[PDB]
Formats: sequence, structure tokens, C-alpha cells
Amino acid sequence: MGHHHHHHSHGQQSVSNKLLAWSGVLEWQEKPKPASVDANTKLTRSLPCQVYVNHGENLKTEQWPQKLIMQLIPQQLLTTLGPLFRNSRMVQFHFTNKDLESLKGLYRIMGNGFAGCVHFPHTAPCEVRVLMLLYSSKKKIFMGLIPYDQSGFVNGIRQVITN
Repeated sequence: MGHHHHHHSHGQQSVSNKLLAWSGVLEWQEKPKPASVDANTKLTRSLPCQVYVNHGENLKTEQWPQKLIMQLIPQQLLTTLGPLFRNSRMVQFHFTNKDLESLKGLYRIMGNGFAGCVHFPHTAPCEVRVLMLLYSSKKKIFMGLIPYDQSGFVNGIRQVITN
């Protein structure tokens, strides 16, 4: 896809003062039923999401893909991963504007007490495998906890897959 008309300039206030590290598409599958069929042609949602790091942050990003895949799981079960949310790198997702209707879909999902495990493809020679997207209904910002652990966090998410 030769993107001739490439889009630019979306630095609307949502953070206090953070720098833009990454800008690409976050796509996921909604889980409306624990049993039906669950294949392609389900509830597919996708937004242009922006990852803001804290100015001189260790995260170089760069080699990260133009698109990441996210997993909708109940936030009830994440309470078991207590230390895995404390040993993490807290960043913010602007989602390029906050008034999108597919984004109001994501406000609805996480408003029902759900969360989004963002599983990365091939990014860079050792950096980020996975992070947890957690919307703050308090401060109206989307959070991204990157556990410096990574591997043991995945083992937790594997057990949360059940049902």
C-alpha cells in the first residue's frame, strides 16, 4: 500500500508533558459471548493510537510495527497479576483525538470492567513483547503498563484466556 497522502500533526493535550514515541493502528477482537463459534467476521475494531513516553525515557521504539494486536479480557482476573502491574512502565495512549465512535466503543468495553492485553509482533532486538492497556475512568486517559518482566506476565495472561 503506497501511502501517497500520509497524515500528520495531532498533538492535542491529554498528557501533562510527554513526547510522542510511536504512532500506528491498534486492532482487537471483541468477546460478546464465551460460546457461539468465534472465528473471523466477528466484532473487529481498530483505532490510530499514539504512545507518549516521559521525554528522556529508555524506550527507543523506532523498529515497532505500523500496527499492534490487542486482547479483550475481564479486569476481575488481572487482580492475580498484582506485582506484574507494579514492576511496569506506565505510558499514555492519546488514540489521535478522543471523540471517535469506535473509541466510544472502547470507552464502553472498559466501562463494563474489561482490559486490553496488547501483544506485539516482531519489534526490535530485545525490548517490548507485551503491555496492558487500562482506561482510567477517573483521569479520562488510556494507560499502558509495560512490565519489565514481560515473560512471566504472558504466563499470567495465558491462564486469563480461560472462558
